[PDB]
Amino acid sequence: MKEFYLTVEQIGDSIFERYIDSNGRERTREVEYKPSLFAHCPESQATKYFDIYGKPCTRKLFANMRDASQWIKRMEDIGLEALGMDDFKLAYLSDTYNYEIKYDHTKIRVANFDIEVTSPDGFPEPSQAKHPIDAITHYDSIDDRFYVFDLLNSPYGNVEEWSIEIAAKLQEQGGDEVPSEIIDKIIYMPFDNEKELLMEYLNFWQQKTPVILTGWNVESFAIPYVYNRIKNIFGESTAKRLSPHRKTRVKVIENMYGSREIITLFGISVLDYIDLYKKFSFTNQPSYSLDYISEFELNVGKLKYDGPISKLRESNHQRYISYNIIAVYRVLQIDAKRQFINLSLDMGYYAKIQIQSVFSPIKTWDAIIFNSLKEQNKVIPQGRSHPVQPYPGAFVKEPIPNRYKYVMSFDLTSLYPSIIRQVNISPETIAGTFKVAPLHDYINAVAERPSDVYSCSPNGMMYYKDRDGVVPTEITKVFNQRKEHKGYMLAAQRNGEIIKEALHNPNLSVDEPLDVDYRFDFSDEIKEKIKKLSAKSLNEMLFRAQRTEVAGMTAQINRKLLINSLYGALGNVWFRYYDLRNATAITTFGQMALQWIERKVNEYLNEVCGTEGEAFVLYGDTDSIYVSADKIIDKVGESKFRDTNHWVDFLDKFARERMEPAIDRGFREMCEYMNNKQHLMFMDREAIAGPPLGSKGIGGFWTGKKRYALNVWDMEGTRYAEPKLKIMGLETQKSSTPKAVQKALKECIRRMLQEGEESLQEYFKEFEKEFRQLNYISIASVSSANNIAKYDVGGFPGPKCPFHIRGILTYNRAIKGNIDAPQVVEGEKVYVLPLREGNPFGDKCIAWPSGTEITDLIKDDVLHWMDYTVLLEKTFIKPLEGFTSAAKLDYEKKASLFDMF
DNA sequence: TCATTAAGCAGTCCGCG
DNA sequence: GCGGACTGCTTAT
Ligand SMILES: Nc1ncnc2c1ncn2[C@H]1C[C@H](O)[C@@H](COP(=O)(O)OP(=O)(O)OP(=O)(O)O)O1
Ligand SMILES: [Ca+2]
Ligand SMILES: [Ca+2]
Ligand SMILES: [Ca+2]
Ligand SMILES: [Ca+2]
Ligand SMILES: [Ca+2]
Ligand SMILES: [Ca+2]
Ligand SMILES: [Ca+2]
Repeated sequence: MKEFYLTVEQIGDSIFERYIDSNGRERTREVEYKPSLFAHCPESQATKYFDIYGKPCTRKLFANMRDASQWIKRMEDIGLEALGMDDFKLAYLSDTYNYEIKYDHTKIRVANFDIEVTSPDGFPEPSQAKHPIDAITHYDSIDDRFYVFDLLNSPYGNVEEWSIEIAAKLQEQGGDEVPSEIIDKIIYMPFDNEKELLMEYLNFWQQKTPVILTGWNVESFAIPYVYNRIKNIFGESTAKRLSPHRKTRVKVIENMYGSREIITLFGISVLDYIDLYKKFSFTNQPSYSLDYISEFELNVGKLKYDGPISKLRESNHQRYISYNIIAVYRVLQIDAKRQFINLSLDMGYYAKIQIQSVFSPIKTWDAIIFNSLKEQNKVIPQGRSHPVQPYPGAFVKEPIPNRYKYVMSFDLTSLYPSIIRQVNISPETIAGTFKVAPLHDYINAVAERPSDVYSCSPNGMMYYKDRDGVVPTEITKVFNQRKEHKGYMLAAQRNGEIIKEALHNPNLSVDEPLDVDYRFDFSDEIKEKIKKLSAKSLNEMLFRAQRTEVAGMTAQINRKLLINSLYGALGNVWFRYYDLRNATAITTFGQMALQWIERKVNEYLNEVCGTEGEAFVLYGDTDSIYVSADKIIDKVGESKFRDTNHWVDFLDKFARERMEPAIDRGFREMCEYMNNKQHLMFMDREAIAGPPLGSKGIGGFWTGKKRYALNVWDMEGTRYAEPKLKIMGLETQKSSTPKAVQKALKECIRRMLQEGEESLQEYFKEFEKEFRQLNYISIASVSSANNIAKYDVGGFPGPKCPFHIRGILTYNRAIKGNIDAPQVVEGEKVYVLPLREGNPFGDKCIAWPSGTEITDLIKDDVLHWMDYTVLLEKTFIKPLEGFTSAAKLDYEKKASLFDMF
């Protein structure tokens, strides 16, 4: 096989590399890598190295990396550009792996671990590590085994061995329901003292040294705790054995309002799964406890135990250990679904970076671009210092608040990366500037043509047309990869809808799910077989289809994220190719493009309907437009349609055969106007929305910018078995909104869009009557909790104290003295509830850590003093009044003349 | 929450005769 | 009460 790196580090004048050799063996080497950097040199000197602007460079070969680093400094002292890759390990990887890396994940040791620490006096601080580690579960991807290190003897209690037999039993038998598919994969090791446990763990670690190290909060808790505990017990040199190169560093993580300390293990790639989840999942969750995320992702039930976690080991050690094993497994189950490890390896090896650098699009793109240029013997510029400056973004149209019955939306494919490619926007393709007219003048095609030579953006920037810049070239490659995975995702989605239809008529038989690739549209034969399957098989197939769709979603949306972040990096001062001219050239071009096509679509439709000045485009945001289709439907007349699917077909056909060609013509004209390199403005029909045929549903509504709801029948070629609510920005979509209120508001919207005013009034009336029964957690608001200290004045709200912070302070007084009650953690999330006048807490609200039950001694008081009236008005009625006043509907029946009888 | 602009709403503080 | 100046937080893109 072709070799690939596993990890790479720089330690002084040495590169330390762990790699897979041509035989599949993991190896490690120390290499005295001699880096090269570059300086400009006279034109009259023969060279093969040129900077990105075509200026000649001389290569400087250094005896060692420290010499290269010192040279960079002296070049700053002289005031001359020191060119080339200054991150020497990236240069090492580029020299060592000078081909497209083909990796084999089955050779990469992925470790997933979790530790338990019994602590009576509150949260066990990883920097102190004053309490024994009493359980470690460490899953190894190469062995496919869960290694369980169990401490039987502690200052906090001596316990019996964990029993695998009881762990396997159902909870109804007194067991722990450890999933049977992992029972045989458990290797259990009990220890009668902590020192031998940790010593054996380190020997184990040495034998099976993680390459990828993951788990849940392992970077902030598990790793620093293990490291510091071993340090406290044995000394530093022993703790450093967690690094295969025996080097570690306490790294300070600086945010906006303070800092925390992580341990950097040289030669390990730490990908904390919480951090992967936050970056790649595209969710915002009310809580990030493993129980909460597990329930959300896998629909598995919460890990149930009596009493505090600090008493679980002594009271029920059996369950203590089993829950530790399950926690590690749940992360593996999340990854099996979401596939973020796979994604990280894909991206990491593509860019030729340390795998942990996938969190940084700036680092990722710096390495892609460097490797690309190096192939042509071109030399990257030195990174420079820049002040942070604001710059303009996307255009968002102000919509008229209203109901909108029939809506068809159109959308530009991967807009900003398409703009980069169309205009040819790159650091080295800048050709000059032109005198800019007001944007309006370009939108309306009255401004002078910017250039007859160069490719232009309406911000005044001109670009070369003779050859692609490195940014357009490299963005296209990832764009094309994305397209492939998006294809699989959509096929899987369309396949899901076929199964859902079939499920309406399941066959009474015993059979099996079909062995099929869900990434490809089902053949006619597969469709025929599906129509004969039982519910059991169909549901299994549905689960598999939806799993395939999720996998495709991960692959496509995060490739989209990486390419959009290249645009974003152009506006980040730390990016090597930071340039606000280029960042603004993209956004301004986008502003023109959207408003240009709004004008074109209006003109086209006014033409077909024989009108003038009618506004068909009701809304747009960045890259997409929403067109009122009422007049199109009215032109054939509703009574002419057989069913809903009939007008959806008609609108689908009108969009594809009439509107898309007109939209294309508009954009091709715009391309010529800006003299762009290549026409890449591809705007296709996105959504078809409207009420069910012959219903009183309103179909859709806008309340404002970034706030709307549509009843969608077809989305990007997926024809849904059941209409799907597309709701953007409204309270149903916000993590801050109580769970039960999201649900209620969503049902209110469903009724508005599908059934109409009367149905909405029925539901509202019932919700208002019953809501006081809802579980307190489900009706709690959620908020992140920053700067608690800032607003804490002697335990009371200081000036300008936010409502949620006030709640936390109330909570802190209620639990005062109690080290055992959960503390609210700065920067994490809290549930928030209002409190009625004259309550014992002495304030108008209380807040406690999210994803948790509030502590028992104050729970009964919270439940007794909860202000349901304020809760209802703030979270439910206020937003609903916003939806209904926009839609010109009443959520409560107005009095009529019929009330006389 | 270490990690690539537009614009909405909640809430504080305070003016608005 | 609302709405502007402002902080805080959270979405859409
Ligand atoms: N997370 C982000 N970071 C930077 N720019 C973004 C981000 N999300 C969106 N944008 C910008 C760049 C996008 O091209 C543009 C419109 O985004 P969006 O509507 O999500 O889809 P898209 O047009 O980029 O891709 P698609 O092909 O899926 O439509 O807005
Ligand atoms: Ca735990
Ligand atoms: Ca788009
Ligand atoms: Ca699209
Ligand atoms: Ca059937
Ligand atoms: Ca869009
Ligand atoms: Ca098209
Ligand atoms: Ca009480």
